[PDB]
Amino acid sequence: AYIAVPAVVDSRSSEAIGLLESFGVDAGSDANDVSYQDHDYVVDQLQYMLDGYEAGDVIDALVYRNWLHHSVYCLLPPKSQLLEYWKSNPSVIPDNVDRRLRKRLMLKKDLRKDDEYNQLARAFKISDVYAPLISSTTSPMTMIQNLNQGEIVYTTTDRVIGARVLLYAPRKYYASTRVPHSRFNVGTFPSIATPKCSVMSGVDIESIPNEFIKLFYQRVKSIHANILNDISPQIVSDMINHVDVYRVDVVNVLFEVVDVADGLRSVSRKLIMHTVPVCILELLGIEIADYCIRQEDGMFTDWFLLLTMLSDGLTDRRTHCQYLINPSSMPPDVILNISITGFINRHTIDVMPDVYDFIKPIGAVLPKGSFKSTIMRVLDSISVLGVKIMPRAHVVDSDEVGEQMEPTFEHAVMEIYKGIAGVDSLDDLTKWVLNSDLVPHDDRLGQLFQAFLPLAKDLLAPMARQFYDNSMSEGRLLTFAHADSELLNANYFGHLLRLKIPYITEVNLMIRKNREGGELFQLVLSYLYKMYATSAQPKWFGSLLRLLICPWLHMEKLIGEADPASTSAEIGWHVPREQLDGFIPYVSIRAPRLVIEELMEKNWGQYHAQVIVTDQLVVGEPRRVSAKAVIKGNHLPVKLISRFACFTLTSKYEMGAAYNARLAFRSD
Amino acid sequence: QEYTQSPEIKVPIPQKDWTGPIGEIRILKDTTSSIARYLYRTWYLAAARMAAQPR
Amino acid sequence: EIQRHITEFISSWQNHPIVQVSADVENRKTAQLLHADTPRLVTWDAGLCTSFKIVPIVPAQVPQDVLAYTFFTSSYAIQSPFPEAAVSRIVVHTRWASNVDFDRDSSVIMAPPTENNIHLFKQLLNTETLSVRGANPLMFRANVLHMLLEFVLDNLYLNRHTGFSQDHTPFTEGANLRSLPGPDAEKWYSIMYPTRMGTPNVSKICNFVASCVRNRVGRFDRAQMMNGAMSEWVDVFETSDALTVSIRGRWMARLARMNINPTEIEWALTECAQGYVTVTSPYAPSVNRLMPYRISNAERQISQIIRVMNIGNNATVIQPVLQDISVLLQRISPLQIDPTIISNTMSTVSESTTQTLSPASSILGKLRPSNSDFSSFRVALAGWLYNGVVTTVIDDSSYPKDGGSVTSLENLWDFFILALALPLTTDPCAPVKAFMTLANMMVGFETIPMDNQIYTQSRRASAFSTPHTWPRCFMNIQLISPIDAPILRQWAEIIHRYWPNPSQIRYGTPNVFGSANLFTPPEVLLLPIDHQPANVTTPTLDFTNELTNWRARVCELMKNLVDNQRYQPGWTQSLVSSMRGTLGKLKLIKSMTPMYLQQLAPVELAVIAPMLPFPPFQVPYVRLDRDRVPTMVGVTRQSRDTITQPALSLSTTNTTVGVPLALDARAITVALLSGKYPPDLVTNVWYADAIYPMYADTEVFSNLQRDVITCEAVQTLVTLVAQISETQYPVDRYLDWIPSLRASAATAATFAEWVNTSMKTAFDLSDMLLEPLLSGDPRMTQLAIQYQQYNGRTFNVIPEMPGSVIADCVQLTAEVFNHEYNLFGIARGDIIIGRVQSTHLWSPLAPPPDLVFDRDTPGVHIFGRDCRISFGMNGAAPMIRDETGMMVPFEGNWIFPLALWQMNTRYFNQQFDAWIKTGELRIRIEMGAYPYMLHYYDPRQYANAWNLTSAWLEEITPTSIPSVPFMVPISSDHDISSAPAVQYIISTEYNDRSLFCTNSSSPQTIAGPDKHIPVERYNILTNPDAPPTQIQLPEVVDLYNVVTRYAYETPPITAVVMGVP
Amino acid sequence: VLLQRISPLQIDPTIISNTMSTVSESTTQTLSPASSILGKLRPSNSDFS
Amino acid sequence: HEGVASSSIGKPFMGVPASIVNDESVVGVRAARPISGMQNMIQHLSKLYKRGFSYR
Amino acid sequence: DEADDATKKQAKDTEKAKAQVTYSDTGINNANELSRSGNVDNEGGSNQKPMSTRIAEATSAIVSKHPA
Repeated sequence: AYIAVPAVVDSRSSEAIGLLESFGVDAGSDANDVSYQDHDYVVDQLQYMLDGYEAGDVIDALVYRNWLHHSVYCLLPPKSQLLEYWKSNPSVIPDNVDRRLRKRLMLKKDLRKDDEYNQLARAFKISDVYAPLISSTTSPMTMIQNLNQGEIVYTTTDRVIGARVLLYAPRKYYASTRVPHSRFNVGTFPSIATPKCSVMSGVDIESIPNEFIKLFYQRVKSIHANILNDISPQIVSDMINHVDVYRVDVVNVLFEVVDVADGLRSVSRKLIMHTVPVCILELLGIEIADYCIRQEDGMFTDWFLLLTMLSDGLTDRRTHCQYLINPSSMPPDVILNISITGFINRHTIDVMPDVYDFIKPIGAVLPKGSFKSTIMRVLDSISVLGVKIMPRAHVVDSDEVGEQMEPTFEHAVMEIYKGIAGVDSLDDLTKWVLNSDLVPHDDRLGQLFQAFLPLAKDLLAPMARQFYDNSMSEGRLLTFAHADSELLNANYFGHLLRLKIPYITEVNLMIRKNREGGELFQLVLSYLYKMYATSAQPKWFGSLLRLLICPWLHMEKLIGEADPASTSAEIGWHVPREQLDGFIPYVSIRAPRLVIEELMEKNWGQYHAQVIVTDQLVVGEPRRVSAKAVIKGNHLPVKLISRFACFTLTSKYEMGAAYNARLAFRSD
Repeated sequence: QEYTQSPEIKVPIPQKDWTGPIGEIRILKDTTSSIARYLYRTWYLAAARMAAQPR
Repeated sequence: EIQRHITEFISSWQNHPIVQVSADVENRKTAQLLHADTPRLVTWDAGLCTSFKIVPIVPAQVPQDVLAYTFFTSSYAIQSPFPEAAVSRIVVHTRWASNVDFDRDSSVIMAPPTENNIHLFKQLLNTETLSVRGANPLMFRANVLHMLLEFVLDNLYLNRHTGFSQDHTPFTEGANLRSLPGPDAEKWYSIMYPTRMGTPNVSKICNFVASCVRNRVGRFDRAQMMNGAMSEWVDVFETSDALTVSIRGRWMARLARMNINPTEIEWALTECAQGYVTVTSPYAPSVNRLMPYRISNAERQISQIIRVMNIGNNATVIQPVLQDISVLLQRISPLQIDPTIISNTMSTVSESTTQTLSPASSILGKLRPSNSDFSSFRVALAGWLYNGVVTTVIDDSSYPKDGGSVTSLENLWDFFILALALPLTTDPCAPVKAFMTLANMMVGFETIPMDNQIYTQSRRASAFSTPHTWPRCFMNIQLISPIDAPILRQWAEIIHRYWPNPSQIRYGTPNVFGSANLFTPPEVLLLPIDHQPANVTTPTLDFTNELTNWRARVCELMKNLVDNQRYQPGWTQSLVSSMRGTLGKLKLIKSMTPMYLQQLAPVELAVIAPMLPFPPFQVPYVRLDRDRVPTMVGVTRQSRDTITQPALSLSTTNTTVGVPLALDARAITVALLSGKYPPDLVTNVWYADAIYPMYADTEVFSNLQRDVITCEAVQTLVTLVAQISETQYPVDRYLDWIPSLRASAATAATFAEWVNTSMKTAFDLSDMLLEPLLSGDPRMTQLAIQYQQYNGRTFNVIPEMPGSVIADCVQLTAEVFNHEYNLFGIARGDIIIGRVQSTHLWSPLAPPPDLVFDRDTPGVHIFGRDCRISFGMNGAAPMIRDETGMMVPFEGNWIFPLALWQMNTRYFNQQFDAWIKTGELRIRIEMGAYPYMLHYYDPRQYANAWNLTSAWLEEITPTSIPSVPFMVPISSDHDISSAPAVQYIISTEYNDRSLFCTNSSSPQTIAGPDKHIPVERYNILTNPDAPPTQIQLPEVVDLYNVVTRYAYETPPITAVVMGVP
Repeated sequence: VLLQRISPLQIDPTIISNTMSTVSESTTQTLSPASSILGKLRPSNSDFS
Repeated sequence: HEGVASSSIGKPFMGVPASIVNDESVVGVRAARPISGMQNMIQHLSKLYKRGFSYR
Repeated sequence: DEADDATKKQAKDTEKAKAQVTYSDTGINNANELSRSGNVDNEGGSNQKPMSTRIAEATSAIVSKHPA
């Protein structure tokens, strides 16, 4: 039997990962009948052959391939180097060539001037000696039938697909550079070749991570959709019957919105919720029964909030559109009770984003009405292995750059009404800009934005430059702010993560009390930030919290029982001499024993900086004093930490003049 | 000094005039009141007539 | 207060549109041409085939004093086919029991009627209403129609045959049970076969099972063909809704009509291959196969009309298609360019070096081969397939920028190049461009009568491109004179007599593939040039073709033109001698290209044309006749004003399609002058090598299954839109009794968008269905196409619309809904609001006929539009005005339309509610159709309904109403002591069809509504002489019949039709 | 302003845009008539004073 | 990225293969659409244009 | 695949990698080859569940316990 999954499979590591269990297939006996087939080389040959041909020819060739019938290529030297390989060691010559040319290959004479060997070599062609001989320009449909029929196939080019490629001659002759199957074979790239070939249902084409497997499966569903064999995970389970971090199992829940407000059951809305991690659902004990997501004052129950912030946005089931819930308790619609029905897919994603390359600060961009103080209070109370994940002591609020100025920016843009001709009061301005529907007019926003842009370009940007430079000097921090061009106009070093909450912000604006000015002014100001920013498609907020929280749970499952001394580590700057030993924390690491004993001998002595220590010790208990460190050369890459260890992202610099220190590793 | 300069756009493209993402590209809408639709038209027709060349 | 603006902001946030196309389409239009998403036709169902489930509502009083607990089968854990309860009702849930191979992302799921279900009746259009429990009464009909469409699109599967087993229990006489796959398959067998249980008690269930007939259990037929293989189809006696049995049977009949065998596939592929590629098929008793590919010609024609209407006046969506055919013909065609024919020529003739002019280097500076000519020549050759939509012309840069001059050899060579390159374009004005090029060359030498003074002789020849602009001297050859013009007279005669003639090749096959041409006869290709098949397969040079004759005549004119001294006295004998030398040698140059275009390239185009995503669309190649040049071609998609016939609407309601292409002349003429064969080739081996990798795809076989669903969707669209708006098609109307909106074009377009979204989310097609019709009004849509020649005569094609099984099943589901409306959550008639206080236990979903009054009841005041209210003074009673203009007090029996109360609710509440509660005022509110809820009460105790009734009367709004709350009692086993109950809302008709059984685990029902097991449903159980296949479909649903199952397999084509040579 | 607030008829340029699809081209030396008329009309959400 | 879509639909540019990214360009539908070579180059270049430039 | 395994045993028998005596890759198309299979039971159905499990579920669909 043949089954096709949406993952890169190998014969080696895919069983140690537990890949079918990671899709949800229950094969718990481990009767080792599911033999694997490595597909690294066919994915790489797919990568190489999408250079040369059309993807239509490529995929429609690759589909009709019996993966059970073993075959292998053997590519050749070029036509005027193959005779040179036949000249030395004349014993390795097939019996097909010519008795007139064999006698002329096998002799000892140098054949410098060729009077008839020239003719015998020019009239020679490879096509009458080696029978397949695919070509260089073969229209690669026929490659697959050539490999299905035979088992050794001769070729003269590199861009082939389907099997491994063995060399005919030794390596100095070129100018271009069996398997155990036990009847339940699984591995990607489906086949229409034989009955008993199956394709795994479950995960959508929309949510496949490799994008070449996703391109392939999009084509194999856009044609051939009637003749496939889609089977569920449970049908696969019935047919059967260096631990990595940053790879979570992930599902989507299928809840709905219900009221019991009159003592009667009544279903109102229909929702789905994408990419929630499995470990958090195992933590919270989430099951099918009726849940309530409000507690005692209208605020969400601090686990539903973590669930919604942890994943991406919602989606309606009837309209297939994006959905944003009402945070306010005032209904055109509210959600008081829900009921969770089922889980739909079980793929895996890389939690680590592509943009994260070096150890540098993180700049998050949110709109105004995001749940800032509440999400900070929730992430404050997490401490996995003795270390706090995201402390409050080095996270930067959005208005912290605005409150340090002496005309105190919000108070400065309260005074915008005097420049406008006919408003001459703040309450009259907030009445005039709006419609009395709270969607504003575009022309009032245009006039106020022309009045607002010199306040945000001149009187904000150099103060922001000084502030973010000071915050980069005193450690590696995480800066919440608004309107991402606030991070683009002011030259901000570090990562940039445009984010978006899954809730409606603009009603969240006017619920809060004792904020700055009237709430209508806060909402107008929020609209001005939103008009100010960009046109870039941001993200959802879920990726950053998945990165913050979900890798530490796998490390808690892994090394929750070993010793802190031999499974903890610490890295930072180190100055040799002693005057009135010096060490500043830079990053802390939790890892098992073998990973740290691999970490010790890496070349941590490449990077250097300038280290400045002042003498203002602070409220913390051990004898450590605040300091400053400014990196000079290159930045620390994350591969030089690991893929396997789990480190803290952001921290402070706490231990006078400059010192010119170099960083090193320390552990027990 | 010279790299800290940055343009100020008094009439930006309004946020309703962009569609959703295709990968990481949003499309400017046809029913757009902004002036950028002429730039969009010119660079569209230029890209199509460039890619249609056998050169 | 400011606190009320939050609701306005969130309402404006809820009012965003659901489906709107604001961005642009052409990137998807060209992808829709080249590669269409095939639909998901075959889907298997291994469960059981029903959609009506039986839910208990209130639990039975199983420990009771009057009867010991040892009577009931509850105490012994006996699994019952029907849920034991005090009151059981039947509700409708699609696929509650079916194990699905691939779901449709589609359901009709309803709660029991004690719970609310108003969201399913406010989900479609009611974006306006504020309350969560309100739905607009004027929009029930669109909700019900989309619900019926959703029900049908749920139940479009194929019943799969899975795995019998014989029992060893003596319940049945050795019957053959069916096993169905699942994690917990043990609880199903009680639900499946209700007649398997023994009969211990005098419960209603056991009375029914003892009344049943024994032998109708499980398997009773099978079709075995091969020893040791699966049976093909069986017939089983299992519980199954006859409605969804009929729907899946008609879907199976549709696919069985599409079924083909591989022998016809072999014959079709051989006839398309023209013998160049063989395929094989087995000759043995097969097991069975289901390959839905064959359709009729009407579906191909309708899909082709919709696709041509898709590609309109755009020229960048048709460009990748012609580029695709060029790159595809690149590998098929044997000839490549010979790089050195041109330079190996012109060394036979030479000149003196003393001259400064050189015709040979004029050639090699004029034409540049460069292999970029070659793809443009292949595009020009591919453009012959599509002349109705693309007219390939010559670019203006190929013209001599001045109109030319005969005294310049440069412009002489320009005239030669254009006179060679013009016959291969599909432009109908190529001969008049060829004539006017010479007439622009000869200005001042010879003058001709033109038409007017605008389009003169010295005007550039490019500008004509139209049969109105042809000069009259080219029509009437008498007008030009031999003394006045001897050159242009004979060049006119050369064009009139020696221009190439059209021909044909007969590609394709109409057996398996439907014929997809429109104005040409079925399966024919039209070509601008002649074709004669080759006699030999080792080709060699001959001169007996047509284009070398044309080249000879053009070169003979240029001989006569350069020969006379008065046209060019500037040349001495040497330069003119070299000129006519290279002229005559160029007349007798050798090339494989013109004889190739005669002999082999039409065979190639006939081979290519089946394996093609956009099949050919042609208008006739008129040679030189002015009265038959096609001036336009147009499609329609809407009837015009009031008229119905498409033959009358098509004359003025068409959209003209068509673009020019503007190729160049250098490319065509260099590929025409230089072309070689391989030095050793044989054509059967060469084409048999080159065509064999092409015939290993099923893209066109997926394309035919794509072309099914387009015609299916457009017929379903017109059938559904005709229910809410008056159209021209003779539709059948079943749902007039449900209220509906006075609908407009925006409402019809919105409803069509919802139907389109449902038709995509079922079948999983992701791109572009039914949108080329949505841009206009869909209330008068039609489909036709026509073209028109110069003389005013039109030719049209109006393809007939074929049958449509989804439209048939939706009409049948509405026919069933007319009687079984109570199961989908609807009551008919209207309600009567009035105080009733007694101890009687009758149900207000089936009232006694004493309380109900009609319009014909004497002394009943009917109120309408003519309604005002005047108060009372000094003890006088407040009065309201009759429709007939009479004052009445607040007494008696009244009749309201719903809209009167709905438009004047709050002023009527305050005046009327105190009189309904105590005084003798009974109001009948007419609304036709309404959803409902149910509240049960114990008849032992006091019960009042004024809270529910006054809540409903408060919640009636001008936009929406909530579900009507009824209050029926609970049927009891033993005798009970009565208690007074006060009711306010009763119905007007019988509505207890949703009820199933009262006290089903009990001997009898004394107090309350009584109903046994409905024996009119289970006719096959309760009637001994009734045949097994008998459905009482328009009246009842029967909940049980014989259903057939299938065990067909769906293999690919290339695993059956191999074709290994 | 009062006519605009009474009037049920809202003005929506998607009726022109979905019909025409502005960037169609033909005879690529200059513009197409569809692109010409949409560059001349500018169907867009603005005032209709 | 929109203008190059038609006449180069599947064929790749020099070195850069074809790919696929999902789209939400119509508010009702969400799908994965195949991407040509030059479109893919615009996809990779847009990340760099959005991020801004750092200077050593 | 029985013809593939027979051809593989034929190639293994007498000192080869390719076999002169093959059972697949015949020039004759026979797409209707029906060998016996464990997918089918005896009586015209599938063998997704085994027959003993089917009979056990069939007789466990009706049991009857003691009263309380």
